[PDB]
Amino acid sequence: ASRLYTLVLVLQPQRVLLGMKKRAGAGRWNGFGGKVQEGETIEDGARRELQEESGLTVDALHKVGQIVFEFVGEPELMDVHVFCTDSIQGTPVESDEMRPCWFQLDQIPFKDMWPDDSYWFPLLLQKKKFHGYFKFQGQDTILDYTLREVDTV
Repeated sequence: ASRLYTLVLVLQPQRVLLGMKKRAGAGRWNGFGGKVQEGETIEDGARRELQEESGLTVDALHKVGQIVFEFVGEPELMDVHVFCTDSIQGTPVESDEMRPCWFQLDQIPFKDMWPDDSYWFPLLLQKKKFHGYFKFQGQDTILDYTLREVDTV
């Protein structure tokens, strides 16, 4: 029914790393992630995708949320497991696929991100954990959604 995905926010006390995809989600800033592979844990997939997409090596990951995405007329629900970290090693690498950039917390480019980010980023920035569901029509319109803070992701 649903397909496992990861999403990793490198969130430091004064800045967050985002990445701009050159070609799904192209032209938007987003966290780093993708599909989880066979025999791979969700956390291991999060570590892998962060390195593949940003060049960074993450030490400890922390689960901060789970977000299910529905795109009307698409059979697969995206079950996105959201992680946060402050302990990274390396420098963000720009590749032909991905352009990383640090943003000050007051300057997060919400107009150039997936529209769901405006809803749950304020929770992530105050260190709250959450479960969410977003129903999209196309890539730009949220038809409906639910979002609640949780003690256990």
